[PDB]
Amino acid sequence: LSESIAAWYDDLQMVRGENSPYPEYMPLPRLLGNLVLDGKMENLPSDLIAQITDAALNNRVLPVSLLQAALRRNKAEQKITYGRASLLKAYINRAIRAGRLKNMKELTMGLDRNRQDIGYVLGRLFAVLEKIQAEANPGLNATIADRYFGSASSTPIAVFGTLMRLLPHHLNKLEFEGRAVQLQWEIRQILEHCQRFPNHLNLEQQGLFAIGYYHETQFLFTKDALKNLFNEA
Amino acid sequence: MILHALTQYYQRKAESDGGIAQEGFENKEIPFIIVIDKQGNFIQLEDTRELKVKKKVGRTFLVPKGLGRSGSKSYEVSNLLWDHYGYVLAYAGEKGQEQADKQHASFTAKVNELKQALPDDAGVTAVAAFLSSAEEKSKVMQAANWAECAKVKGCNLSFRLVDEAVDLVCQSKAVREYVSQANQTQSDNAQKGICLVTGKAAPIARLHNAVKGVNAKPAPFASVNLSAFESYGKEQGFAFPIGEQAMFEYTTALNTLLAGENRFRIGDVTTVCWGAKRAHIDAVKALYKSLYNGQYCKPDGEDKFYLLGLSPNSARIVVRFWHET
Amino acid sequence: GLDRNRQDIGYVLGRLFAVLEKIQAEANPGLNATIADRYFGSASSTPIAVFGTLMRLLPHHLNKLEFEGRAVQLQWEIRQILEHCQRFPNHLNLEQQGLFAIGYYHETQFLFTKDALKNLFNEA
Amino acid sequence: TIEKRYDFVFLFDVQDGNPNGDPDAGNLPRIDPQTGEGLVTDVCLKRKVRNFIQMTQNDEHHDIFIREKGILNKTEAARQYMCSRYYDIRTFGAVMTTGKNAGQVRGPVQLTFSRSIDPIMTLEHSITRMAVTNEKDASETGDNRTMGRKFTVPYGLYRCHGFISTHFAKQTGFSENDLELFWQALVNMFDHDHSAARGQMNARGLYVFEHSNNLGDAPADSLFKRIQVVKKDGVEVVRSFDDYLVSVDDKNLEETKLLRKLGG
Amino acid sequence: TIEKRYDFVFLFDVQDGNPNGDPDAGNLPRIDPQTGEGLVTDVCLKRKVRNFIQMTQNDEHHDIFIREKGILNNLIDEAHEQENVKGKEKGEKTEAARQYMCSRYYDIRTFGAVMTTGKNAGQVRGPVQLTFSRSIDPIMTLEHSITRMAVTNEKDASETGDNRTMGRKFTVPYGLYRCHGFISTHFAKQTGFSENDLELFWQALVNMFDHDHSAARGQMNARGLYVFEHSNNLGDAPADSLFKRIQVVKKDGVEVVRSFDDYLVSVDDKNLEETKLLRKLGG
Amino acid sequence: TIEKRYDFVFLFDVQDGNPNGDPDAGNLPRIDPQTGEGLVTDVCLKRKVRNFIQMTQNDEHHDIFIREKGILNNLIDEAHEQENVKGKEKGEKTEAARQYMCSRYYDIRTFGAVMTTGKNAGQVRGPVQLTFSRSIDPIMTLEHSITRMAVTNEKDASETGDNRTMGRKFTVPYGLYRCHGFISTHFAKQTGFSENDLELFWQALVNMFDHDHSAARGQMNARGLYVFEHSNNLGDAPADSLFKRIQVVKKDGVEVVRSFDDYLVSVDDKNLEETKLLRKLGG
Amino acid sequence: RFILEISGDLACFTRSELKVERVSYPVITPSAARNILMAILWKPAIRWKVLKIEILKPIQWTNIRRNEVGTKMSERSGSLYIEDNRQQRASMLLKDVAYRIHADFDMTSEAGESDNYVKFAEMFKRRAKKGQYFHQPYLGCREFPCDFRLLEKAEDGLPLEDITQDFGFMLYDMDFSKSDPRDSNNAEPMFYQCKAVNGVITVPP
DNA sequence: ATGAACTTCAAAA
DNA sequence: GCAAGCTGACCCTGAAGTTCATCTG
Repeated sequence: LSESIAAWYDDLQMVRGENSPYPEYMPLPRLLGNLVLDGKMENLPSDLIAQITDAALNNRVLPVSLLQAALRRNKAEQKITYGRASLLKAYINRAIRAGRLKNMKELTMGLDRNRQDIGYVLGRLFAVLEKIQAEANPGLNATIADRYFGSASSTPIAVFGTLMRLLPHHLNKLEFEGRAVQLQWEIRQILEHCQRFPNHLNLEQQGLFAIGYYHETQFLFTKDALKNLFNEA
Repeated sequence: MILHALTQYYQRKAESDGGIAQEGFENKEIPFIIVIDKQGNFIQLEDTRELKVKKKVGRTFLVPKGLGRSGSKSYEVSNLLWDHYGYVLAYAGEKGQEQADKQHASFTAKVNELKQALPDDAGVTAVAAFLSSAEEKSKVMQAANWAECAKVKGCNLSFRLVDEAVDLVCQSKAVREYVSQANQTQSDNAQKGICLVTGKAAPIARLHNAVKGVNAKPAPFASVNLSAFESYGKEQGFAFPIGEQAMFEYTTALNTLLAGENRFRIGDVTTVCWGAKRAHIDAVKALYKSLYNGQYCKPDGEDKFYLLGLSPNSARIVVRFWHET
Repeated sequence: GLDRNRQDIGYVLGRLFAVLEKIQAEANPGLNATIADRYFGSASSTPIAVFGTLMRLLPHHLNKLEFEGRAVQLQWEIRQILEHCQRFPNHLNLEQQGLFAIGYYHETQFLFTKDALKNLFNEA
Repeated sequence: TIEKRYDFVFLFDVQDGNPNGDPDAGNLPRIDPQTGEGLVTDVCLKRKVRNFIQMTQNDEHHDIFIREKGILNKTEAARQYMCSRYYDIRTFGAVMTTGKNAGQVRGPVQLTFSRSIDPIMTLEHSITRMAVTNEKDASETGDNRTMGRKFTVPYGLYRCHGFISTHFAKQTGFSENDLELFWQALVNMFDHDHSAARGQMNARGLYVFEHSNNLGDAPADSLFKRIQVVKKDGVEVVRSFDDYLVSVDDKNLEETKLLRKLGG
Repeated sequence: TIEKRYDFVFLFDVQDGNPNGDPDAGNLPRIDPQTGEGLVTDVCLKRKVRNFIQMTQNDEHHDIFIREKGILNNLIDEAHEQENVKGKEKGEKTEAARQYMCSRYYDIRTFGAVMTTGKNAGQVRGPVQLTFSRSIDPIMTLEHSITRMAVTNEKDASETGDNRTMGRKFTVPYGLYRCHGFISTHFAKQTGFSENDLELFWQALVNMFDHDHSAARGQMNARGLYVFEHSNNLGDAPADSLFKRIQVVKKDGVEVVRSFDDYLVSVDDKNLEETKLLRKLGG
Repeated sequence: TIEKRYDFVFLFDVQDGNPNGDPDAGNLPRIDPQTGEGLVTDVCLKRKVRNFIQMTQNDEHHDIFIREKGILNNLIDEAHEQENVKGKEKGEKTEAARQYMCSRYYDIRTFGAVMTTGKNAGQVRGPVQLTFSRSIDPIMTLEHSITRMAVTNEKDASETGDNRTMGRKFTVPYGLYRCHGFISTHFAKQTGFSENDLELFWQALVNMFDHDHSAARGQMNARGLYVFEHSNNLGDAPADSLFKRIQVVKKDGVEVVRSFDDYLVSVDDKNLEETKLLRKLGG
Repeated sequence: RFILEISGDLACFTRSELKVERVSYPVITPSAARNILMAILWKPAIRWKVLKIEILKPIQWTNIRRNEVGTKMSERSGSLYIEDNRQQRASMLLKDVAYRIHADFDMTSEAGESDNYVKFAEMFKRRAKKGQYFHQPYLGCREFPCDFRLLEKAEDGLPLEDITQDFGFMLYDMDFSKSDPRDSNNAEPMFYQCKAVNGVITVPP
C-alpha cells in the first residue's frame, strides 16, 4: 500500500525556486487547502478533497473535479504557487500512467523544454512574460499574471493577441540590456515548440498551462540559471 | 465489509493492550474531574486539560459506555457514573431549572440502584451519599476553578475516590464486572439473529451508540430514524440486523480512532487510517509529525487493510473512501 | 519548429517583422531599444502602419551594416518569407494577430543561432 | 389502461446554468471522476415532472402528493384509492405503509441517471451580493458586501433512458391519458421549472419505442445503441445543440415496433 | 394574477466597458475559456432592474430593499410586526409572513431573495426567472489598464514623490449578449403577480440599461426583446424552437462585430400562430 | 437637486500627440489591437475636469483634492473632525461622513473616489458617470521617437561626455474620439448635485481641453457636445438610438481623416422630441 | 443453466447497515440479482435462485449525495412537504459495471397445475433473447437501467482475474419462509461467499 | 393507534 | 508604483423523546 504513497510523493516534488517559504513536501492538508477560497471550512467535500486523496493513496486516476477546481482557483487567486502545481500534475501524470487521456505524455519535476504540446508551451510563455514584467518593474500593484490568469490558461489568441505587445516595452524599460536579451532568447527557445496559437485550450491542456507557468516561474527565480542557459546560445 | 472489517480490526486492537474500550466501556474525554473521599464530601475540583492550542475537554478515561441520550425527556436515560454537568450538581447556565433538576434526580436514583445492586465497595457508596447529602453539591460551585467550567458548555464530570488518585469511581475491580454483565445479560434479551457482520446470533442492537470526534456533537455512525429509513417495516434500529457485540465494538473503535494519533482531517473530512498489524503503517497516519520529514521507503512490509475517510454534517457520518488497495 | 510553407498571412508577416528586428539589432551594438520595442505594439494590429516604414528604412540599415553577404542573405530570406503575402489587409484578425507573434518569435529563434541561414541558402 | 411496453430515450440539454449540482461538494454539476462526462440524477427529472403536473392540473385524480412547501402549499382498497386520487402514484409509484408487498407500490415508469456524452467544463462563477445576512464577523460597519458562488456549464447534453410497462399500469391506473400527460410533460417541463441557479435548460430529443406485445420484442441495449448521439467532426468543445450529431436506426425495428419522435 | 405564460429573449449590446466582471480574476470579463464567447450572469440584470424600480417607484407596494445600509434580519423583524405576531402557529406563520412579504414587497414577486435568517418565514421561488446571457460571436479581451496619481492607504508604495497605484479596468470592443427569461402562472397566483406588475417589469426590462451606468461598465444599452405568450399554462411548442427562431449570426464578410449592422438578425415567425402570440419591445 | 436625466455624447478631436497612454506599453496610444481604432479612457477626461475645476474655483464647496502631495487618510481624518466626531454611531457615522464629504467636496459629487482607508466612512456612486471613448475611423500609429543630450543618473551614459538616453513620445496623426456620459437623479438627490453644479460641470466639459495641455499629449481640443435631457427619471426611449443618431462617418473619397471636413457628421433629430430635449454646446 | 448478462452504467446496491448513507457493495448483491430475475419473469410456481456470479467490470466509486426524504407515505397526511423532511443522503455509485449470472430455478409450494420446468425454461429463454420482461430490472436501485442480454458462455472479458479482496457477510436473501404471501415482516439473513477469485458464488440455504 | 411537527442533546478544523 | 477595503458566504437538513390531528378501526 506504501507503493501508492511513493508514486504520489515522487511526482509531488516540484521545481521550487530560491528563498521560497514552501517546504519540499507540501503538507497534504495545506496542499489541498489551495483549492478552497480562504479558510479550510467551506470547500467541496465529495468529488474534490473527499476523492483526491482517495485516488492518491491507491494509485488511481484523479478526479476531473480536481482539475476543474484547480482552474477555478487559478482564476480566483490569479496565481498558482506551491499548492496547485503540485496537485494539477496528479491528474495528467496519473492518467498517462494508466492510459486514458489523449496523446500527451507524462510530466517531471523540472522544466521540460520539449513535450511539444499546445498547452504547456503557452504556460511557459505566460510565465516568461510574467517574469519579464517583474524584472522590468520591481514593484507595482498587480502583476500581468494577476490580470490575465483568469482566461489566459485557456484562450491563447484572446489575451496573448493583446499581450505579446507588452513585453517589448517591458524589455525596453529594463536598465540592463543583457537581461532583456536573455529573456528574448528564452522566450524564443520556448515558442519554437509552439506550432500555432489555437482557438482555445482543452481541459486536459489548461493544467499543463498552469504546470508550465509554475515551472518557468520557479526556474527564473533561481540565482543563476537563465544566464547559464543563455551562455550556450 | 463496512463494519465487518472494523469488527475484525477491533478484535485485533482490543487484545493488544493499548488503551481501548471493552465489554461496555468507552474512552471519553472528561474535562474537570471531581475528587472526594469515602463518604461524599467534595474535596477537589481537578482539571486535566491544557493539551493543544485549544483547551480540550480534559484527558481520556475509560468510562461506562454511553446509553445514547438526545431527546426531549432526556433524563429518563440516566447514565451510570459519567454524564453532563446538570446530572451531578443540578446546575444549568443555559439549560434552565426543572429540566435540569429531574436529571439530577434520575442520576441519584441510578447511583442508588447501583449501590443497592452492588454494595461493599467504598466507591459507589461515596457517590450515592454525595447526591443525598444536600450540603456538598452547593459547595462544589464554590470551589477554586469552578468559574472556568461554566463558560464552556458540555463539561463532563467524573468521580474519583480517595486512596487512589489515578482510578475513577468506575475503574475499581467491582463496577467493571457489573458493566460487563450489563452488556452480556441485560443487553441480550431482545430480538434474535441473524447478525450482520459476524453471522452468529447476537441481539439486534436497537438505538446505535454515538461516535464522538467526527462532528461537534456525538454523531452516530449508522442509525435509522424518521420513517422512510425502513426496509420491511423494521421501525428504527431493526433495519440493520447488527448485534450488540459488534455495534458496540465498531462504535468504540471509531471513538478510539477519532481521538488518538490517527485522527487528522484534510478538510471537512476526517480521513482516519489504520492497519492489520500482521498499527505500524507509518504512511497515512504519518501526515503530522513535526515538519514533514521523509519516512517513505521500501522495506517489503506494506500492511494491507483499507482506510475509512468519513465526514460529518449535522449529526450523521458520511462514508466516502472505500478502497482495499 | 518552423514551417516556411504555412500558407498563412500572419505567419509570414511575423517572420518578416522578425527579420527586420534582427536587421535593427545587428545594425548597431549600442542600442537601448530595437524597432520591435515600439512597432510590434501596432504591427500586430495595423501592419500597414509599420511594415512600410520598416521596409523604407531597411536600405539605411543595410548601408550602415558591416558585411554585404549577411545583408544579401537576410534580404533573400525577407523575399522568400513575404512571397506569400498576397495583399496587405486593412485589419488583422486576432487569430492572425497571434500567428504574427508566433512566426515572429519562430524566425527570431531560427536566425539567432550559428550556421543555419547560409545552410538554407545553399539549396537555392 | 395501456397494454404496451414503452422505452423512451430522452435527450435534454443545459445551455447556461446548473443542470444538477452536488450537495456534497457545494453545488457543482455532477460529473464523472474518471471519464469526466456529466451526470444528472433522474430524481430532478421526476421532480420537474411533478411540478409540471401541479402546474397543468390542480384537480382531483391528478395531484402529486410528493410535493413541496414553496411550490404547492381494506388494504388494497385504500391502496387503490390512493393510487386513483393521484398522478405521481400511477406514474412513479407510492410507498403506502398500509400496503401488501412490504408497503411498496412500484409503478411502470423507471428513469435513469442521464449521463452526458462529452466531458463538460464546470464554470464556477464566484459572484457577490451587496447585502449581508445575519450579524456575522463578515458584516463590518463600513460596507455590507458578501461574496457568492454559482455553477454553470457552457453546454451539457444528457441522455436518460425510461421504461414503462403495463402490468403495474393495470394495477395503479396509468392509462393512455396519463401516458399522454407524461409525454406532454417530458417534451415541455424544463421550460416550466426554471430558476437562477439552474438557469437555462430545455429538451432536445425524445425517441419512444412502443412494443407490440405486453412484454417486448427487442432488447433495451440494442434500442440504446440505435439512437447514436455523438460529436461532429470539426468540433472539439460544444456550445449548443447544433454541434451534436444525432442519428436514428429505424432500419431494424420495423418488425413489430412503432417509433415516435416527440422531441426531435 | 396573470394566467398566460411568457418566454422572452432579450438581446442587448455593449460598445465599451465590462458588463459583468468576475470577482475572481480581479476584473476580467466573464468570457468562455473554451470558445471565447462572452457570458453575462442574470444577477447583474436583476440588480439593474432592482435599481431602476427603486429609482422610479419610491412608494408602498413597490419595495426593492436599500443598498449596503440594509440588513435582512431587520427587515424580517419589521415584517413580523403586523397581524402575524405570534398567534398564528409557526407552521402557518411562515406561510403568512411569506404571503405578506410577497404582497407588500414588489421585489419579492419580481426577484425573490432569502427568508431564512434568525427567524425563518418560508421561501419564495417567484415565477419571473432569468437565465445567463451568451454572445454568438466570440468577443476579444483588451486588458486595458490605467493609473492613478493618488495613493490609498499609507503602505509601502508611498514613495518620496510618485505615489501611484496603477489600476485595471477591462472593456469589451463590442458584445451582443442574448438572455432568456420565463414567467409562469401558478407561482404568480401564489405570490400575487398581476398584469400591472407585469407591465412594470416589461418597462424595467426595456429601460434597464437606459439609466444605470458607471465607469467600469461603460456604455451599455439594448437592441431587441422578443416575447412569446402562451394563452394557457400548457406549452404547445418547446421553448428551444422559439429560442432558435431569433437567429443572430455574424457578417458575411467581416469576421468581427462592431455594431448592429455586423450582427445579422433573422426572425422566422411562420409557425408560432397557433395558441401563441409574438411581441417586440426592444427592437 | 436636479430632477431631470441627462445623456451627453462628447466628440473631441486630437491633431497631434498621445491622448491616453498605455501603462504596459511604455507610451503606445491605447488603440484597439483588432480594428486599429483608438480608445481613450474616461479617467483621463475626469482628471482633466478635476484639474480645470481646481484651477478655476479655489474656494470652499468646490474641492478637487491636491496632486502628489495629498493623502487620502489625512483628508478623511480632517473630514472626521467636525460634528460627527464619535457620538454618532459608526453605522450612522459612515453615512454622516459620506453626506458631509459630498456636501463639502464638489469633486465627490462630480467624480467620487474611495472612502475606505484606515477609517471607513461609506462609499459614493455619483450620478455623473462617464464611459470610454472610441474613434470611428481606425487611426494609425507613427512611433515617433526623440533623443536627449542630457543624462539622468551617471550609470547609463557612455564612457565619455556623449550623454544620450534617447526617448519615446508617441503621437496620433488625427483622432476624433466619441465619449458617452450619464447623469441620473436619485444619486444626485442623495449626494446633493444641484443645477449650479450641473452648469459648472457643463462648463468644465466644454472647457476641458481648452486649458490643460502638455508636450506628450500635444494639441487636443473639442468638436461637439450633444446632450439629451429627459424631463423625468424614466426613459421613454433607449439611449442606444440617441447614440446612433449622431453618426460620424469618414469621407466619401478620402480613406483617412485629418480634420473636421473629413469626418462627416449627421444628426437625425426627428423622432425624439416627445418628452426629451436636445442641446448642443461643443458644436 | 441460464446465463444472463446484467450490465449498466451506474449501480447503488444499498447496504442494510448504512441506509441513511447509501453505500454500494463492491459486487452485485445476490438479492439484487434475484429481484432482477423475478422482475424479468416470475410466477408463484417458480422459485428463482442464483447459482454463480462472474464480475466483468472493475469497481469505480463515484461520490453522489442526494436530497432524499426520511418520511413514509400514508393516507392520513395528504401532503409531505420536503422542506422539513430533507436528508443529505450520500450514495457511492458504481460507474460502468457489468455482470453475468448463471442461475436456475425450482418449484414452490403453490405450484398448481402449470408447473412445467421446460415451459418456464423456454419462456425465460425467449424473454432473454427478445428483450421481454415483466418489470424493468434495477441495478441496486430503480434509478438505474439494466440493458440485459442473453448469452451462452463468455462474450465479455473480466478484470478480476487474481485474488482480489473479500467482502464480508453480504445480503444473500431475506427469510420469506416465516411470512404469508405479499411479504411485510421478514428478517435480512446475510451470508458469506467464497473468497476473491472471479466473482461471488452464492450458497443455497 | 402511528405519520408529521416540537424539543433537547456538542458548541467543529 | 506587486494595490487599496471588500468578503470567499447565507439557513438547514440529525437521534430520539414528546405533541398535532384525521384513517380504518
